[PDB]
Amino acid sequence: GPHMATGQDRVVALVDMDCFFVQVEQRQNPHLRNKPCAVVQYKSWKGGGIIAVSYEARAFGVTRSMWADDAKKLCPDLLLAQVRESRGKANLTKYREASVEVMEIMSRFAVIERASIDEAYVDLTSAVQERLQKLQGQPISADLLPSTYIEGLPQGPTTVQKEGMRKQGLFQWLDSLQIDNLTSPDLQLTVGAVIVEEMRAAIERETGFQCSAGISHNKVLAKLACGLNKPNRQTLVSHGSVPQLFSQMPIRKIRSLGGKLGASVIEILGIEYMGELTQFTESQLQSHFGEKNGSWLYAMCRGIEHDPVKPRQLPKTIGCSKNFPGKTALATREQVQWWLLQLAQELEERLTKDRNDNDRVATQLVVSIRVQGDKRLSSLRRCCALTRYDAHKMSHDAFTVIKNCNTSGIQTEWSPPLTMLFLCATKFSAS
DNA sequence: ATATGACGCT
DNA sequence: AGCGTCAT
Ligand SMILES: Nc1ccn([C@H]2C[C@H](O)[C@@H](COP(=O)(O)NP(=O)(O)OP(=O)(O)O)O2)c(=O)n1
Ligand SMILES: [Mg+2]
Ligand SMILES: [Mg+2]
Repeated sequence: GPHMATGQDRVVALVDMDCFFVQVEQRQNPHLRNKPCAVVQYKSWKGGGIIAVSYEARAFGVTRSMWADDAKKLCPDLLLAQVRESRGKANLTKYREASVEVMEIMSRFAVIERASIDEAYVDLTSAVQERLQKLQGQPISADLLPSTYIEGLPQGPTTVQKEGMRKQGLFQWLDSLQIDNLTSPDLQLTVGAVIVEEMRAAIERETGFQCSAGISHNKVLAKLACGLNKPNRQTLVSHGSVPQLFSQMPIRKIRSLGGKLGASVIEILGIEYMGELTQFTESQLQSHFGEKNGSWLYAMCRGIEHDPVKPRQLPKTIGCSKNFPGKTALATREQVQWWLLQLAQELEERLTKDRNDNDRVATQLVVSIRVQGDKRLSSLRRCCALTRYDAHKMSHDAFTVIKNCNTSGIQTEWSPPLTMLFLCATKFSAS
């Protein structure tokens, strides 16, 4: 009827840096540019664990979480950059500082939600509307969109080359555009995409880093759109593109469906693709997955989703962690204390930096451990008051709240051994 | 032998 | 409060 909300109220973008840690290393070491390379942690065991892979090394099948020694068998020319190590653990400061560079540039254009070290959602609804009153009724030239793909286009009688494809779809999209109607959702996305071109040009201009972006009407679609044409390209996913796109879209590819919920949707409903969800009533979906999940699934498979872009570029928690897999699991009281102290010393540096930059203090310390055999991330979390940014107090207090977990008759020893220590400062207060 | 961060459920 | 899910 005339009372159907199509989920086209917003223009939302998601910007994600291309092989981000690699780009940070490649900017600093020009010998690594335009080469198969990867960023690795801890060179001692099997060459180090790979955490980021350039697109040149991906062409050989090198992936994240692979051992560097194994990646070298797939790609003998692979160059490696090692993560900084401080206090016997990985130190990600260089990438956090690179991340702040990118976030501050994006923040100049619109309200952003920091979503990870290398990505942020952008709510462009206001910027698009303002622009719709300033760029006048002046048409949108294809030159304003030199790196944009229109998902689903070109269609019909028109190639062979990807940029030929990109242009043809953009041409079909822009020819079909009704610019005399400032409330066309498709025109709004187009203006959003122009804006995202400009903010991606600014990021590259001011940092050297390339990135990809999705532009659509909500966070889920924008994130999906972002990966469609990685790297160094952006993708507009219109409401109209959703039925064809979702008809062969595996369910696990949708944000929040990559885990157990996504698996249960597939197993319980007997489907493979996002589009098959539309044949179920909302009540049926709620009967299987809960009121909130069923409702979310019912709207989402029609391309509709209402999670807002939260105005937040600052983390809500600040944390330091280290895993101790296998025979490295911590098995004496001295080890636990020493590592807690190493974690607390890095955390104190980060928190002091945070308070000076951001006018806030953390008030609660969360201590998370994992014990050997437990396959869950955390086996146990406990908390106490974070009153002084003092590493020796924080490490001692963290020890106080977990020391009863030790079921060891001998007091020098720690049993069962700990496979993870994690200190997280939270409950930030205005200061 | 897979360093962190956001959040939901009870 | 403490645990579970989902994610980069
Ligand atoms: N488990 C993980 C996942 C990502 N990261 C770091 C390394 C990544 O370069 C950076 C961003 O992760 P990402 O966006 O998922 N993939 P990345 O940016 O490396 O390549 P793209 O696939 O986005 O082009 O977070 C990590 O340190 N541990
Ligand atoms: Mg990325
Ligand atoms: Mg990312």
